[PDB]
Amino acid sequence: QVTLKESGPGILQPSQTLSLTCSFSGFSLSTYGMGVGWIRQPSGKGLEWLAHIWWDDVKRYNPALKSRLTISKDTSGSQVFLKIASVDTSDTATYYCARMGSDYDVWFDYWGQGTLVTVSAASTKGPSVFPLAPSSGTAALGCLVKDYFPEPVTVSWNSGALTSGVHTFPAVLQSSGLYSLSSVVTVPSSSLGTQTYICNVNHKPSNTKVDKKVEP
Amino acid sequence: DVQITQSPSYLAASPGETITLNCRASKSISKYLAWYQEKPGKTNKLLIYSGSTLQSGIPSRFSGSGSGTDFTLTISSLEPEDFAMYFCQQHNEYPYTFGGGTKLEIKRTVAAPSVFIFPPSDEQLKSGTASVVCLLNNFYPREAKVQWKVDNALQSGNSQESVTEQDSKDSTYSLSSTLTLSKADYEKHKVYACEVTHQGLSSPVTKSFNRGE
Repeated sequence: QVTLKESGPGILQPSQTLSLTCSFSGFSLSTYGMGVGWIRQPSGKGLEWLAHIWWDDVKRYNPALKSRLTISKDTSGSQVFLKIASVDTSDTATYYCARMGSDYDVWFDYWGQGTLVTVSAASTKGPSVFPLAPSSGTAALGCLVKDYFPEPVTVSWNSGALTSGVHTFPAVLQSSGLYSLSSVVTVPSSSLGTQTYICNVNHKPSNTKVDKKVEP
Repeated sequence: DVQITQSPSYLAASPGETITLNCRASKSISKYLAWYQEKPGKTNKLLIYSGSTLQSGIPSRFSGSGSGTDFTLTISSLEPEDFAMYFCQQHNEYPYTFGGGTKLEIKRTVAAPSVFIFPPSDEQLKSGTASVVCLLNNFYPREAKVQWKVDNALQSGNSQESVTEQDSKDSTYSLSSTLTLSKADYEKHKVYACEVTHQGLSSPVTKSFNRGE
């Protein structure tokens, strides 16, 4: 059915142009009444509408941001793009695209999960993945994902085949200015001699993809 | 433009019960206010548009009401799954504005954490740092304290905590504490302990290990 997905740079220098893409399934912007909008959420602050575009190529912009925004779509209407010019640190936020559920009302029936953009002069650092080894019915194990920049990191267990009992914790900003997180799963102790547990770590700004086997 | 405020910003409520959230507009927005649900790892979900029309697929125990300047969302058979941030948006007047949100906590029975301590891996030691991790798994309520002791010395200023959002199935929290030492100080000390005080415990629980075991 209906899906949207945002893509962007993950990180960029102040005063550069932010270029964002929204790809979608289950609908087309060449269908009468369709729309896609861009919304953002700076860390800890509220959501903010930025722009939207309709099937007939009519656009609206946040007037406080208008001079900097450019929204567009392609001819077939299977993608929507956004450019924010001359970025500063107040453009650091999670960016969402969302479909408008009506031909004229500006409400968003489906959302992408958002992509994080960090405006920083700092350079990208890839994480190191360290085993959290089970010590001894039920045992805890996991992965420590240490010293990366910027956010985010994604962690899955056994390529997504293990989801029950998983806690992937909010990342913490260490005094070094690099983030560190833990992902943790509880499993039965008997499955330790039978089952292998692998944590899958992605860090897209460093192009880092690690699979880390975790053994007793 | 139109300022949207949500009150209260935070709410706690039991499964089975009915609560009502409030969304207020600074000017009149006629009837054009939508309500969304936000859960971790999940895409945002529209519940109500135009003040009170119930979006397809959304269970009838969600309803909305109100017009002009003030609006409400009422959720009737509260489930542990209803934990979320609930925010509203006016879709009447450009520029389109969002409320700050109301965080809904689900109440449940007290439950003590299972506690696990983790030594630094050997791989990590090779680079002059030692991370020691203490896990507090599946507890309720949120309030808990984690003390780090190295050879029975209270640590200060060298640990960091992180907590998960309420679990959608069982309503519990999980917490992670990381002690950071350099290799030098780590291989100087023997006993590493994490001490946990929680309401679901009759007295503080200490989990520990001995370096090089």
